[PDB]
Amino acid sequence: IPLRQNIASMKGYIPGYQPPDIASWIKLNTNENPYPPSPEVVKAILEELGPDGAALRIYPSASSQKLREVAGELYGFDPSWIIMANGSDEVLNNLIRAFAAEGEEIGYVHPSYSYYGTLAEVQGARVRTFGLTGDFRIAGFPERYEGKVFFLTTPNAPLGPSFPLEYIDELARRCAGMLVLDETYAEFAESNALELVRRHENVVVTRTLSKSYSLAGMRIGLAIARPEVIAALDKIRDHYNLDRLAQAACVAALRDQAYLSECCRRIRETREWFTTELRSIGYDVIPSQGNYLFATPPDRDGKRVYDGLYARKVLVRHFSDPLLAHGMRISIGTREEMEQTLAALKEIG
Amino acid sequence: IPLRQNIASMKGYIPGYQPPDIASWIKLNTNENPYPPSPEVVKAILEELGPDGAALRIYPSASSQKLREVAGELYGFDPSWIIMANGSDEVLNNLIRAFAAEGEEIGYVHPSYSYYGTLAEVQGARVRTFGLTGDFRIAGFPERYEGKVFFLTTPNAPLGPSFPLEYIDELARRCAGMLVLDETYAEFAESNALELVRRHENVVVTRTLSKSYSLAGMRIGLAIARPEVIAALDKIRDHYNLDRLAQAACVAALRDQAYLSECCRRIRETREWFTTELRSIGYDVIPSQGNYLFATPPDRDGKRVYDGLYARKVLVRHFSDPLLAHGMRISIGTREEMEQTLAALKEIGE
Ligand SMILES: [Mg+2]
Repeated sequence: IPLRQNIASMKGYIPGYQPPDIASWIKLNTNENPYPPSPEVVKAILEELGPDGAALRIYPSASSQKLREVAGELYGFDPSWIIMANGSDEVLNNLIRAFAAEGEEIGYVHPSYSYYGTLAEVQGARVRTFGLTGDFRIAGFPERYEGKVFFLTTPNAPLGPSFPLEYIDELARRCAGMLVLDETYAEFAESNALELVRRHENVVVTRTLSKSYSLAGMRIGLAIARPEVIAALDKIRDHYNLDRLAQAACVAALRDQAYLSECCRRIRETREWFTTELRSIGYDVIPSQGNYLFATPPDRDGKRVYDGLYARKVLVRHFSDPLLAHGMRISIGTREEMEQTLAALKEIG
Repeated sequence: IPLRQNIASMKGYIPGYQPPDIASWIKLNTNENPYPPSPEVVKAILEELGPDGAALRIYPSASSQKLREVAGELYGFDPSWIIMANGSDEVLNNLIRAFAAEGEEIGYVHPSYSYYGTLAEVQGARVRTFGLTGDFRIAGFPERYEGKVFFLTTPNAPLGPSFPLEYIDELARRCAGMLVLDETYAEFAESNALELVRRHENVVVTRTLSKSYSLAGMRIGLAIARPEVIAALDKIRDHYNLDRLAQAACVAALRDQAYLSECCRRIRETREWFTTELRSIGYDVIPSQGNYLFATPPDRDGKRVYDGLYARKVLVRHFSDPLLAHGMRISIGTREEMEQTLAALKEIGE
């Protein structure tokens, strides 16, 4: 039978290419953490699983309230300002379902997370994108944006820069609707915008454990917003959105801030070292606040270099988007992996 | 807060009541399996996790293709006719998003899974429910149902009976939109309706490992439908909807059919024994094809019995709905737990 027209017409999300066999590869294409999650996460999962996995026959916590209390203490927010999710894509999706009816508009920055658009298409919401200027400010933003939701990836991926808090504050005041600050990479930056959730009423911040907590293999994320917004999101989400092992992992991960800090320290160290090394062989590198770098070879032939890396079993991300085709987004792996990647880049020339 | 009107006005799903500390309780309120999952599942999870959880830093299989291949071999369907999900609620939700635009209608049986309505409310779809007749057929069903999606829980929960394949076939032919056969409890039944996915084009079957495979704490579900339907559902779901441990568990669970069969056999045996014992003390028990029973005491005071069980640390499910208030839905636990429950029921009856 007939699907909704928009569902029939839309094209599914197109991820970056990745070969099925990646065992013998240095994988730097999806911004995954180079280090394992906290040893406390492993213990927590094993302890929840038990000797025969009997605990898995019982439904998990629908509320994930214990996760909200731990997250609440970490960020300094009452638990009613927090909601857990099976990865942050879930909250992005539900924010659209909560605020944008079919036909209404949502917006975001080009380039950023193209999936914001895919989610809009499923809802039937219209999409409007805005580009960035040389000094990384939104170009052509109206006096007042009337879209129902605006998604700002901050720090911005794939480019890397963060937006000054005062500038995001301005954007919040100019948005008639909701401003969603996607802070997927904020743990790698020198600052974040959590304070804006308190300063305004239309600001929402999303976080995920996929990048900074080395749990991309698990789907754990959250959103921080005014209680009224969280209340609406709680009615929309599936009553059971996080399994028992994910809940055990989440609490352990958030509690081990020492490990998180050490991992982020090491990644930032490698990021800055690699930035200088790339520039030493003629590459243009955008200063980054995330766990990746957008680099452009001297000849601006990003695909040529991507092919050279692929031939050497090094996988990075290359965008066909004309705006980004000149370079590539390289995730920051272990220092050893980046030394090998640099060696390959030198051979490629 | 500028919320869509339907979102602002809707009431969030209201689950059955359950106390925080029930470690010393006999829990029979959410149809959870009384037995642990397959030992192969525990092994699979341990292997994927590894000694340091290093594998968890890498994203899972976005496609879950391996799971579809295993499920395909189990059910006799090409993998293109299958889609995996983080619990079947996810596929129920996406079926609504795929076929019912705001303002359009979806329907289901009263009583069944009220969450079908909650999901419809989020979408902004209208909801129409139909009651059942004495012979377990849908009362007042139109000659042709025009709703975009009709959800049929089969076996039906909370009542228990499965709808005969022949009758579901009739419903498929009478539905102008999609007919979704929620087979959450089919592994406990004598038969199922998988064949209808092949016979018709508008039929979809959902399954979950939450009840029959003892993995309610690791929500893994799936849907079987024509490739074109699966294709649409694949564009709607999040690219990463199942974690690495869940993918490991799913393959192991589906492959251990011996364990599944044994668990289902033990549950069916306890179910039938308990059914007989309840009738012997005056209860009316609807013949069930699931892992639960809808039982009504001789005095038709289900809430009194529920309260009596609660006082004795036995938790079942009681519905305030006038149609179901006289009885209760009792999940099937271990034989020992049901003997204790029977003893409690006899005392409450006296
Ligand atoms: Mg006594």
